[PDB]
Amino acid sequence: MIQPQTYLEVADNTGARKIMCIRVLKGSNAKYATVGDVIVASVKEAIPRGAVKEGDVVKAVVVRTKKEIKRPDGSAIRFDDNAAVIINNQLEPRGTRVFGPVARELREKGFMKIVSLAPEVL
Amino acid sequence: MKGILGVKVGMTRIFRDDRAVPVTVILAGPCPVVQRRTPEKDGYTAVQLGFLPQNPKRVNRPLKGHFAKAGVEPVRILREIRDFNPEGDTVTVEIFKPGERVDVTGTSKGRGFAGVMKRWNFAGGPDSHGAHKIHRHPGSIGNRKTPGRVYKGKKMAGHYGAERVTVMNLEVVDVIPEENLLLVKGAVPGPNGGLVIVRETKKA
Amino acid sequence: MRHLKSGRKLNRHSSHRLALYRNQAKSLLTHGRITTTVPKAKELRGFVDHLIHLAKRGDLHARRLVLRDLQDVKLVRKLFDEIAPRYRDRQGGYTRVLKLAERRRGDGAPLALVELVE
Amino acid sequence: MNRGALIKLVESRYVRTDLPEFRPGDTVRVSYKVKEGNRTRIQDFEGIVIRIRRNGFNTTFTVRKVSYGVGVERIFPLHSPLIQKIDIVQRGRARRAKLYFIRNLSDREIRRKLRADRKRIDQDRAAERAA
Amino acid sequence: AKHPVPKKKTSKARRDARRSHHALTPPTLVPCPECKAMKPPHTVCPECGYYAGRKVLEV
Amino acid sequence: AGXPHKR
RNA sequence: CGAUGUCGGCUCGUCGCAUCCUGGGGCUGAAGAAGGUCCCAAGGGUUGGGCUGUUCGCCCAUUAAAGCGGCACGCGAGCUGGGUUCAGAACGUCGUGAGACAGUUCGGUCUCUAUCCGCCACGGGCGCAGGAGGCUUGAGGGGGGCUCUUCCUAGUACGAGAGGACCGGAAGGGACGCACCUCUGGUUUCCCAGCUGUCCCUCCAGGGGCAUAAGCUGGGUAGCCAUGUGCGGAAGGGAUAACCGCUGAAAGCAUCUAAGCGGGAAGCCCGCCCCAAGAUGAGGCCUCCCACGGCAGCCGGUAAGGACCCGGGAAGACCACCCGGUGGAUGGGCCGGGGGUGUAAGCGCCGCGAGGCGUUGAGCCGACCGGUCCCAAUCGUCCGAGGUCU
RNA sequence: GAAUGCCGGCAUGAGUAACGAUAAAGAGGGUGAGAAUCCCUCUCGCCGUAAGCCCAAGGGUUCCUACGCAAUGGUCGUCAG
Ligand SMILES: [Mg+2]
Ligand SMILES: [Mg+2]
Ligand SMILES: [Mg+2]
Ligand SMILES: [Mg+2]
Ligand SMILES: [Mg+2]
Ligand SMILES: [Mg+2]
Ligand SMILES: [Mg+2]
Ligand SMILES: [Mg+2]
Ligand SMILES: [Mg+2]
Ligand SMILES: [Mg+2]
Ligand SMILES: [Mg+2]
Ligand SMILES: [Mg+2]
Ligand SMILES: [Mg+2]
Ligand SMILES: [Mg+2]
Ligand SMILES: [Mg+2]
Ligand SMILES: [Mg+2]
Ligand SMILES: [Mg+2]
Ligand SMILES: [Mg+2]
Ligand SMILES: [Mg+2]
Ligand SMILES: [Mg+2]
Ligand SMILES: [Mg+2]
Ligand SMILES: [Mg+2]
Ligand SMILES: [Mg+2]
Ligand SMILES: [Mg+2]
Ligand SMILES: [Mg+2]
Ligand SMILES: [Mg+2]
Ligand SMILES: [Mg+2]
Ligand SMILES: [Mg+2]
Ligand SMILES: [Mg+2]
Ligand SMILES: [Mg+2]
Ligand SMILES: [Mg+2]
Ligand SMILES: [Mg+2]
Ligand SMILES: [Mg+2]
Ligand SMILES: [Mg+2]
Ligand SMILES: [Mg+2]
Ligand SMILES: [Mg+2]
Ligand SMILES: [Mg+2]
Ligand SMILES: [Mg+2]
Ligand SMILES: [Mg+2]
Ligand SMILES: [Mg+2]
Ligand SMILES: [Mg+2]
Ligand SMILES: [Mg+2]
Ligand SMILES: [Mg+2]
Ligand SMILES: [Mg+2]
Ligand SMILES: [Mg+2]
Ligand SMILES: [Mg+2]
Ligand SMILES: [Mg+2]
Ligand SMILES: [Mg+2]
Ligand SMILES: [Mg+2]
Ligand SMILES: [Mg+2]
Ligand SMILES: [Mg+2]
Ligand SMILES: [Mg+2]
Ligand SMILES: [Mg+2]
Ligand SMILES: [Mg+2]
Ligand SMILES: [Mg+2]
Ligand SMILES: [Mg+2]
Ligand SMILES: [Mg+2]
Ligand SMILES: [Mg+2]
Ligand SMILES: [Mg+2]
Ligand SMILES: [Mg+2]
Ligand SMILES: [Mg+2]
Ligand SMILES: [Mg+2]
Ligand SMILES: [Mg+2]
Ligand SMILES: [Mg+2]
Ligand SMILES: [Mg+2]
Ligand SMILES: [Mg+2]
Ligand SMILES: [Mg+2]
Ligand SMILES: [Mg+2]
Ligand SMILES: [Mg+2]
Ligand SMILES: [Mg+2]
Ligand SMILES: [Mg+2]
Ligand SMILES: [Mg+2]
Ligand SMILES: [Mg+2]
Ligand SMILES: [Mg+2]
Ligand SMILES: [Mg+2]
Ligand SMILES: [Mg+2]
Ligand SMILES: [Mg+2]
Ligand SMILES: [Mg+2]
Ligand SMILES: [Mg+2]
Ligand SMILES: [Mg+2]
Ligand SMILES: [Mg+2]
Ligand SMILES: [Mg+2]
Ligand SMILES: [Mg+2]
Ligand SMILES: [Mg+2]
Ligand SMILES: [Mg+2]
Ligand SMILES: [Mg+2]
Ligand SMILES: [Mg+2]
Ligand SMILES: [Mg+2]
Ligand SMILES: [Mg+2]
Ligand SMILES: [Mg+2]
Ligand SMILES: [Mg+2]
Ligand SMILES: [Mg+2]
Ligand SMILES: [Mg+2]
Ligand SMILES: [Mg+2]
Ligand SMILES: [Mg+2]
Ligand SMILES: [Mg+2]
Ligand SMILES: [Mg+2]
Ligand SMILES: [Mg+2]
Ligand SMILES: [Mg+2]
Ligand SMILES: [Mg+2]
Ligand SMILES: [Mg+2]
Ligand SMILES: [Mg+2]
Ligand SMILES: [Mg+2]
Ligand SMILES: [Mg+2]
Ligand SMILES: [Mg+2]
Ligand SMILES: [Mg+2]
Ligand SMILES: [Mg+2]
Ligand SMILES: [Mg+2]
Ligand SMILES: [Mg+2]
Ligand SMILES: [Mg+2]
Ligand SMILES: [Mg+2]
Ligand SMILES: [Mg+2]
Ligand SMILES: [Mg+2]
Ligand SMILES: [Mg+2]
Ligand SMILES: [Mg+2]
Ligand SMILES: [Mg+2]
Ligand SMILES: [Mg+2]
Ligand SMILES: [Mg+2]
Ligand SMILES: [Mg+2]
Ligand SMILES: [Mg+2]
Ligand SMILES: [Mg+2]
Ligand SMILES: [Mg+2]
Ligand SMILES: [Mg+2]
Ligand SMILES: [Mg+2]
Ligand SMILES: [Mg+2]
Ligand SMILES: [Mg+2]
Ligand SMILES: [Mg+2]
Ligand SMILES: [Mg+2]
Ligand SMILES: [Mg+2]
Ligand SMILES: [Mg+2]
Ligand SMILES: [Mg+2]
Ligand SMILES: [Mg+2]
Ligand SMILES: [Mg+2]
Ligand SMILES: [Mg+2]
Ligand SMILES: [Mg+2]
Ligand SMILES: [Mg+2]
Ligand SMILES: [Mg+2]
Ligand SMILES: [Mg+2]
Ligand SMILES: [Mg+2]
Ligand SMILES: [Mg+2]
Ligand SMILES: [Mg+2]
Ligand SMILES: [Mg+2]
Ligand SMILES: [Mg+2]
Ligand SMILES: [Mg+2]
Ligand SMILES: [Mg+2]
Ligand SMILES: [Mg+2]
Ligand SMILES: [Mg+2]
Ligand SMILES: [Mg+2]
Ligand SMILES: [Mg+2]
Ligand SMILES: [Mg+2]
Ligand SMILES: [Mg+2]
Ligand SMILES: [Mg+2]
Ligand SMILES: [Mg+2]
Ligand SMILES: [Mg+2]
Ligand SMILES: [Mg+2]
Ligand SMILES: [Mg+2]
Ligand SMILES: [Mg+2]
Ligand SMILES: [Mg+2]
Ligand SMILES: [Mg+2]
Ligand SMILES: [Mg+2]
Ligand SMILES: [Mg+2]
Ligand SMILES: [Mg+2]
Ligand SMILES: [Mg+2]
Ligand SMILES: [Mg+2]
Ligand SMILES: [Mg+2]
Ligand SMILES: [Mg+2]
Ligand SMILES: [Mg+2]
Ligand SMILES: [Mg+2]
Ligand SMILES: [Mg+2]
Ligand SMILES: [Mg+2]
Ligand SMILES: [Mg+2]
Ligand SMILES: [Mg+2]
Ligand SMILES: [Mg+2]
Ligand SMILES: [Mg+2]
Ligand SMILES: [Mg+2]
Ligand SMILES: [Mg+2]
Ligand SMILES: [Mg+2]
Ligand SMILES: [Mg+2]
Ligand SMILES: [Mg+2]
Ligand SMILES: [Mg+2]
Ligand SMILES: [Mg+2]
Ligand SMILES: [Mg+2]
Ligand SMILES: [Mg+2]
Ligand SMILES: [Mg+2]
Ligand SMILES: [Mg+2]
Ligand SMILES: [Mg+2]
Ligand SMILES: [Mg+2]
Ligand SMILES: [Mg+2]
Ligand SMILES: [Mg+2]
Ligand SMILES: [Mg+2]
Ligand SMILES: [Mg+2]
Ligand SMILES: [Mg+2]
Ligand SMILES: [Mg+2]
Ligand SMILES: [Mg+2]
Ligand SMILES: [Mg+2]
Ligand SMILES: [Mg+2]
Ligand SMILES: [Mg+2]
Ligand SMILES: [Mg+2]
Ligand SMILES: [Mg+2]
Ligand SMILES: [Mg+2]
Ligand SMILES: [Mg+2]
Ligand SMILES: [Mg+2]
Ligand SMILES: [Mg+2]
Ligand SMILES: [Mg+2]
Ligand SMILES: [Mg+2]
Ligand SMILES: [Mg+2]
Ligand SMILES: [Mg+2]
Ligand SMILES: [Mg+2]
Ligand SMILES: [Mg+2]
Ligand SMILES: [Mg+2]
Ligand SMILES: [Mg+2]
Ligand SMILES: [Mg+2]
Ligand SMILES: [Mg+2]
Ligand SMILES: [Mg+2]
Ligand SMILES: [Mg+2]
Ligand SMILES: [Mg+2]
Ligand SMILES: [Mg+2]
Ligand SMILES: [Mg+2]
Ligand SMILES: [Mg+2]
Ligand SMILES: [Mg+2]
Ligand SMILES: [Mg+2]
Ligand SMILES: [Mg+2]
Ligand SMILES: [Mg+2]
Ligand SMILES: [Mg+2]
Ligand SMILES: [Mg+2]
Ligand SMILES: [Mg+2]
Ligand SMILES: [Mg+2]
Ligand SMILES: [Mg+2]
Ligand SMILES: [Mg+2]
Ligand SMILES: [Mg+2]
Ligand SMILES: [Mg+2]
Ligand SMILES: [Mg+2]
Ligand SMILES: [Mg+2]
Ligand SMILES: [Zn+2]
Repeated sequence: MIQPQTYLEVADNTGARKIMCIRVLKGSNAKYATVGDVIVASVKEAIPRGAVKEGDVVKAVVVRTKKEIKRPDGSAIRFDDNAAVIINNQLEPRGTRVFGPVARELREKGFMKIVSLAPEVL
Repeated sequence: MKGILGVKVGMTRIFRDDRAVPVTVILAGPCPVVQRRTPEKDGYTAVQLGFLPQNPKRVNRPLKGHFAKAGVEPVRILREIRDFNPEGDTVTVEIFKPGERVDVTGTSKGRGFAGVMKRWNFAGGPDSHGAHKIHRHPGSIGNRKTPGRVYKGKKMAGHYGAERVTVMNLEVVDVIPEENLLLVKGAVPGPNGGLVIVRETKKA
Repeated sequence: MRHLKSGRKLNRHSSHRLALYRNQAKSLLTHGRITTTVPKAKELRGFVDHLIHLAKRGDLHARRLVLRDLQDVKLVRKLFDEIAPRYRDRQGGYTRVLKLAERRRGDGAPLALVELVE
Repeated sequence: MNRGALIKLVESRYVRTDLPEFRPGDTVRVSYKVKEGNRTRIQDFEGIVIRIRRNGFNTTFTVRKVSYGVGVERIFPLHSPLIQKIDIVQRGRARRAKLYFIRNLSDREIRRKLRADRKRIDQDRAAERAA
Repeated sequence: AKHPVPKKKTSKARRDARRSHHALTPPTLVPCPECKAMKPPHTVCPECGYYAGRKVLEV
Repeated sequence: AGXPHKR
C-alpha cells in the first residue's frame, strides 16, 4: 500500500536512498501500489556521485511492503519497510545490485532481473 | 431452472490445488414438493418446496390440510422455485455438482436505521477546519426555486438491510449428499441460520 | 447495531454498573428476596448464580473470588455455610424472578421480586 | 441441527495432526512448498513465532525473521497442505501470548527477553528417547 | 440553523387528525385462579399473593 | 539519513 | 429594499448536448499504425498533486479521457467563511482638513427545537361482499450500464525502412456496485494479565475503590467492519440512428425507395437484480371453518383463525417482522466444547533479599457451537363466519 | 376588520423542546390516604487549598420546635429556606 507522498527505501546501489512516490502507474486512478507495481518517484535523498541524484523523477518497482501481501495459498508475507528498485522505461533495473529480500510476486509480474540479483526471494 | 431451499450454516476455507478457497456452507436438502404450479391451473410453472420438519402441534388446520393433499409431513417453510419441475417428489443437493455455478438468495443482515455514510457511502463532512455538527450529514439535498423539490429516489438515511439479496455466479465447490451440505465459494447474504435459496445461475 | 451482544447497559458507565450488580448481590444474599425493576432483576440472576455456584465449590480460591464482589467476610460466611449447602444437588437456577402487578407511582416503572430458591 | 459440528465436519478432511506443538517464543523452521517459474521447491523459513491465533481448523501463526538486514514476518495456516514439516529449533519462554514488541527490539534485547524455556527443552529431550 | 417556525396555525381538524392515534388501550387483565380478582397476566396477584398456584407474597 | 534529513 | 444572504470551496446530486473518452459511421492530401474533419450517439465514465481566497489559468505526474454548459453564476433553515462587505490599524496615493481609493496590508460574533409541500424510511385505519392460514402472477416502477493492458492470431496484411493492423481468441487489471467475515487487518468500557500512587478490607498473603465518562499498559472472542474475500457490468433476442446495401419504377439510362427486403451503435425494447395487486382495473392458486340463536340492518354465543400477555431474536427508534411459551430448549443459570489470557490462590523447595522453581498451559474466563427443564415463558382473556342483487 | 394599533381572554406550534453541569446509585426497615423523591440502617460513588471550617459585606427571621401541603419547589412530597 504505497500511494503518493509515501517514502520508500531504494533497495539498490543506484545512489538513491529514499524516494517519495508521486504516482502509482496502474491505470487511470489506482489508489495504492503493492509488490510488483511500478511507481513514479522523486528522489529525496541520494549519496554523492550516483546514477541518480536528489530531485530526479525516476520510475521504480515496489519490491517489498510493510503492508502484508496475501497469497492464493492462504499465507501472507510482510516486511519491515517499503522498498523499491529504480528502473528504466524497459522495466530493467538501473543498478547492478539489489539489497535485502524481495517478494516472489516480482517473478510472476515480469521482473526476472531483480529477482536474480536479490539475495533472498521470499 | 433447478432450485432448492437451504439454511446458511457458516463460513470456512478449504484447500484445493494448493490454493485456499473461502467457502460458505449451506445445508440444502431434503426438499419435498408440496404443490406444483401448472400453466393449466395457475398460469405459470413452479414447484412449491417444503423445508425443515415442524412440530405438528404448532401447524394450524388450513396449513395441515395443504400438506395432507401432498402427502407430506408438516414443514416449517414453503418457497417456490419457478420454471422447475423435478421428476421426483423430493429435491436434494444432488441436483448440483461441483464446478457448477449457482445464484444464492438470502435476507441480508439488518442494520436498522442506517446513516447516509453507511447506507450510501456518502463522504460526510470534514472532521475539523470549522465543520459544525455535519461530520456525518449528507450535504445539500436539492437546488433552489427550480425545481423547488427533492427527487423521488433521493439517497437519504433510513432502514438498510434485512432485504432480499441475490448474489450470482457462485461456484459450487463441493456437495456432501450424506449431510445435505453444499459448499459454495464466496459470500452468501444473511446471518448464519438464515433461510437461503440456491438456484442454477442465469450467467452464461 | 447490537447484533448478538449480551449485557444490559442500564444507563450506567462500566464501574457504576458493576457496583450496581455487587450491591444488589449483597442485598439479595442478605435478605433472600428483594424488589427491583424487571430489567435489573433479570440481570441479577446471572451475577448471583455465579457467586452461589462458587460458594458450592467451597475452597479457599472460591472464597477469595467471591470476596472480590461481595467484600463482606460475614456475608461470605453465610453464603458458604448457610446458603450454598441447600443448593448442593441443584444444577444452576438458584434464583427466581417473578413480576409484580403494580408499577411505581413517581415513574411508572415495572417492579419484580428476585429471591433465592428453596 | 448443530451448525458448529457441520463446519467441523467440513473441515475434518483437511485437518493435520502431524505437526509438532509449539508456543509463541519458540524458534521454528517451516518447510514450505512454493512454486517458482515452472517447478515447485521446498523453501525453509526459520524464525521466532510471534503469535498463534486459534480458530480450530482456521488457526494460523506468524513467524518473524531478519533476512539480510530486513525484518520479515510470514503467516502460515496451521493446517496448510503446503507445509511439509515444522522443525522446532528452540524453545523460548515468553510471558505474553503475542510478541509484537520484539519488532522494536535489537537482537541482544530479544535474546535477553526470550530466554531458553529450559523446562520444555528438557521435555523434548526426554521424548525422542522413545525407543 | 435559522429557527424553523410554523407557517400556519394548525386547524382544529388537522390537530385532531394528528391525535387519531392517541387513545389508550385498556390494561389487559385475567382473573386470578385463586381469589378471582382481575389482575395483569404473568404478575403475582396483588390481592391474594398467589402465582403459579402457590403463595408467594404477603398482601 | 534515517528517516528524512535536514540536509 | 415591513430583507429574494451576496464570491469560492465542501457535500449532494440532476439535466442539456454544441461529445473529452468509450460504441457506430462517411470523406481524407486514409499504404499500415497513428491522425485530420464531418455525421450518429447523453449508457457509463471523465484521476492525484504544486501555486493562488480564487472561479479560471499555468505547471508536475498520470490517463481511454482528463468535455462544455443549465439548475437563483444549483446547493450557507446543509457545512465552511479564505475573498468580498461595518467598526481597529498601517502603507502608497488623493485631500489644507475631517477623511477617501472594484488599490494594497494584519485582524474581525454565520441563529439548539421543521407547521405545510417535497424527500428517505416505518406503522395505524379502512377497503379489495363470507370468515380465515398459506403460496403467488407482475401491470407498473427502481437499480445496473465504465474501461484499460498484455498475449495469441502475427512481427502476418501494409510498408524501401522505421513501423505495424482489421477480424477472431485468451489472460490480467483500475475505478465503481452489492453482499460477506473463512483469511488478512481494525475495534472489542471490564474477557484475561502486568503496573504505579493512594485509601481500605485483615497484620502478612490475597484482594476491592479511585486516579475518564476503561487510572495506565500489553493482549483480545463474538459482533460491527475494510485495508480483506466473493460476485456484478454481461451474454443473448428484438427494433433503430448515422451509414452501407438488394431488388426497382416514375425518368427505355441511373437511382437504397416511390411498392417491397437486407445490414447496422456502449445508445432504445426485452433480458439480469430489487420493489410491487391502494394495479380501488384492489388479480390467481392450494388449504381450513361453515349453513347459529334473537326482534344487503341490529344484537348476542361461537367455528376456522387471529389478537392480547409473556420468554426472546444478526429483526428493530416506537411500531412492524420472525421464533418460542411447560405437549417447551425462548432467554437466564449449569455442564461440555470453542475462544481469550498465558502457568491463579495455596503449599513445598532454593535465595540474606527483590525474586526464582515445581505443583501447572494453571486459574480466570462476554457474546460463539451445543447439551441440560435447575430458574423463568404461571393461569388465562378478548376478538373472530352464517356469506347483497340480475 | 385591519393602524408590526391598545387592553384583556383564549388558541396554534404540542403532549413537542425542555426539566439547569455525566460526582451515581442499590436494597432493607419505618411513616403515611398516598413514597424512586421524607426518616433510619447497610452498601456504593463525589469534594477534601473544598464541594470542609471561621470572619467581613450584603440579606433580614431565612434560625429552633410543633402542626400542616393549596400554592412556591422545574417531577413527587408525608419533606423544605
Ligand atoms: Mg543501499
Ligand atoms: Mg554527488
Ligand atoms: Mg535537495
Ligand atoms: Mg536498480
Ligand atoms: Mg537495505
Ligand atoms: Mg536467486
Ligand atoms: Mg474439493
Ligand atoms: Mg422458521
Ligand atoms: Mg438468509
Ligand atoms: Mg427468503
Ligand atoms: Mg437479517
Ligand atoms: Mg440491526
Ligand atoms: Mg451518515
Ligand atoms: Mg462507509
Ligand atoms: Mg454495511
Ligand atoms: Mg453500503
Ligand atoms: Mg470525505
Ligand atoms: Mg471522513
Ligand atoms: Mg470531529
Ligand atoms: Mg464557526
Ligand atoms: Mg459554530
Ligand atoms: Mg450545524
Ligand atoms: Mg464538531
Ligand atoms: Mg430559497
Ligand atoms: Mg441560495
Ligand atoms: Mg417545481
Ligand atoms: Mg426491515
Ligand atoms: Mg441488494
Ligand atoms: Mg467469472
Ligand atoms: Mg446434514
Ligand atoms: Mg434473522
Ligand atoms: Mg454503527
Ligand atoms: Mg453504537
Ligand atoms: Mg444472546
Ligand atoms: Mg439483550
Ligand atoms: Mg457487564
Ligand atoms: Mg443514558
Ligand atoms: Mg443518565
Ligand atoms: Mg442514572
Ligand atoms: Mg434516561
Ligand atoms: Mg472509573
Ligand atoms: Mg445491604
Ligand atoms: Mg426483611
Ligand atoms: Mg426495592
Ligand atoms: Mg431500581
Ligand atoms: Mg456466567
Ligand atoms: Mg412473572
Ligand atoms: Mg405490568
Ligand atoms: Mg411517588
Ligand atoms: Mg413523579
Ligand atoms: Mg462456527
Ligand atoms: Mg531459498
Ligand atoms: Mg533474531
Ligand atoms: Mg525480563
Ligand atoms: Mg527473565
Ligand atoms: Mg519453565
Ligand atoms: Mg447550523
Ligand atoms: Mg451554531
Ligand atoms: Mg430553532
Ligand atoms: Mg404565513
Ligand atoms: Mg402550526
Ligand atoms: Mg384551535
Ligand atoms: Mg373537534
Ligand atoms: Mg372543526
Ligand atoms: Mg395534523
Ligand atoms: Mg402526536
Ligand atoms: Mg395507538
Ligand atoms: Mg431589496
Ligand atoms: Mg414581515
Ligand atoms: Mg415579507
Ligand atoms: Mg424572509
Ligand atoms: Mg449531435
Ligand atoms: Mg468515439
Ligand atoms: Mg470511434
Ligand atoms: Mg489529391
Ligand atoms: Mg488506419
Ligand atoms: Mg473518422
Ligand atoms: Mg454519454
Ligand atoms: Mg454524463
Ligand atoms: Mg491546491
Ligand atoms: Mg506545500
Ligand atoms: Mg488569472
Ligand atoms: Mg487515445
Ligand atoms: Mg485536475
Ligand atoms: Mg456549469
Ligand atoms: Mg438561468
Ligand atoms: Mg453539472
Ligand atoms: Mg449570471
Ligand atoms: Mg457573474
Ligand atoms: Mg451560488
Ligand atoms: Mg450558494
Ligand atoms: Mg451560514
Ligand atoms: Mg457560500
Ligand atoms: Mg437555502
Ligand atoms: Mg435550507
Ligand atoms: Mg446536510
Ligand atoms: Mg476567521
Ligand atoms: Mg475575512
Ligand atoms: Mg486579493
Ligand atoms: Mg480581510
Ligand atoms: Mg505618504
Ligand atoms: Mg498631503
Ligand atoms: Mg492639491
Ligand atoms: Mg479600503
Ligand atoms: Mg470601498
Ligand atoms: Mg473593493
Ligand atoms: Mg489593481
Ligand atoms: Mg500594505
Ligand atoms: Mg488573532
Ligand atoms: Mg413537519
Ligand atoms: Mg434539523
Ligand atoms: Mg405548503
Ligand atoms: Mg398499511
Ligand atoms: Mg378469503
Ligand atoms: Mg393471506
Ligand atoms: Mg413475483
Ligand atoms: Mg415490468
Ligand atoms: Mg402507480
Ligand atoms: Mg428497465
Ligand atoms: Mg452499457
Ligand atoms: Mg508476432
Ligand atoms: Mg519487421
Ligand atoms: Mg494472416
Ligand atoms: Mg516487404
Ligand atoms: Mg481482441
Ligand atoms: Mg456509477
Ligand atoms: Mg456496500
Ligand atoms: Mg458481515
Ligand atoms: Mg457489511
Ligand atoms: Mg474479524
Ligand atoms: Mg469470526
Ligand atoms: Mg485479528
Ligand atoms: Mg479477523
Ligand atoms: Mg473480535
Ligand atoms: Mg471482570
Ligand atoms: Mg498478581
Ligand atoms: Mg514510586
Ligand atoms: Mg490499589
Ligand atoms: Mg473495620
Ligand atoms: Mg499486602
Ligand atoms: Mg473511596
Ligand atoms: Mg476520589
Ligand atoms: Mg471519576
Ligand atoms: Mg488522561
Ligand atoms: Mg481497575
Ligand atoms: Mg486495551
Ligand atoms: Mg488489537
Ligand atoms: Mg477494499
Ligand atoms: Mg472485477
Ligand atoms: Mg450501387
Ligand atoms: Mg441496384
Ligand atoms: Mg433498373
Ligand atoms: Mg418503401
Ligand atoms: Mg432492416
Ligand atoms: Mg449487406
Ligand atoms: Mg438488426
Ligand atoms: Mg460494453
Ligand atoms: Mg417479491
Ligand atoms: Mg389484493
Ligand atoms: Mg403480491
Ligand atoms: Mg391506473
Ligand atoms: Mg372504485
Ligand atoms: Mg373489483
Ligand atoms: Mg386477492
Ligand atoms: Mg392470471
Ligand atoms: Mg424486543
Ligand atoms: Mg413479543
Ligand atoms: Mg418492536
Ligand atoms: Mg404476521
Ligand atoms: Mg408467518
Ligand atoms: Mg405465537
Ligand atoms: Mg405455543
Ligand atoms: Mg399458554
Ligand atoms: Mg400459541
Ligand atoms: Mg434454552
Ligand atoms: Mg441454555
Ligand atoms: Mg437476554
Ligand atoms: Mg478451550
Ligand atoms: Mg485454548
Ligand atoms: Mg511459576
Ligand atoms: Mg501457583
Ligand atoms: Mg528461607
Ligand atoms: Mg486456557
Ligand atoms: Mg466463570
Ligand atoms: Mg469454558
Ligand atoms: Mg463465526
Ligand atoms: Mg429434554
Ligand atoms: Mg386466569
Ligand atoms: Mg376586533
Ligand atoms: Mg377597513
Ligand atoms: Mg387588530
Ligand atoms: Mg404582532
Ligand atoms: Mg406576519
Ligand atoms: Mg399602531
Ligand atoms: Mg396590544
Ligand atoms: Mg397587550
Ligand atoms: Mg394580554
Ligand atoms: Mg380580566
Ligand atoms: Mg393578545
Ligand atoms: Mg390563556
Ligand atoms: Mg396551547
Ligand atoms: Mg395543544
Ligand atoms: Mg410522544
Ligand atoms: Mg413524556
Ligand atoms: Mg415538532
Ligand atoms: Mg427548549
Ligand atoms: Mg426529551
Ligand atoms: Mg439543560
Ligand atoms: Mg441534570
Ligand atoms: Mg437534574
Ligand atoms: Mg464539571
Ligand atoms: Mg463531561
Ligand atoms: Mg470529580
Ligand atoms: Mg443494593
Ligand atoms: Mg433506592
Ligand atoms: Mg433508597
Ligand atoms: Mg418500604
Ligand atoms: Mg416520595
Ligand atoms: Mg425506598
Ligand atoms: Mg434523588
Ligand atoms: Mg434520610
Ligand atoms: Mg489535602
Ligand atoms: Mg486532591
Ligand atoms: Mg433577598
Ligand atoms: Mg405543596
Ligand atoms: Mg403537593
Ligand atoms: Mg397532597
Ligand atoms: Mg391549608
Ligand atoms: Mg410548584
Ligand atoms: Mg409539585
Ligand atoms: Mg426550577
Ligand atoms: Mg401524612
Ligand atoms: Mg432549617
Ligand atoms: Zn388472587
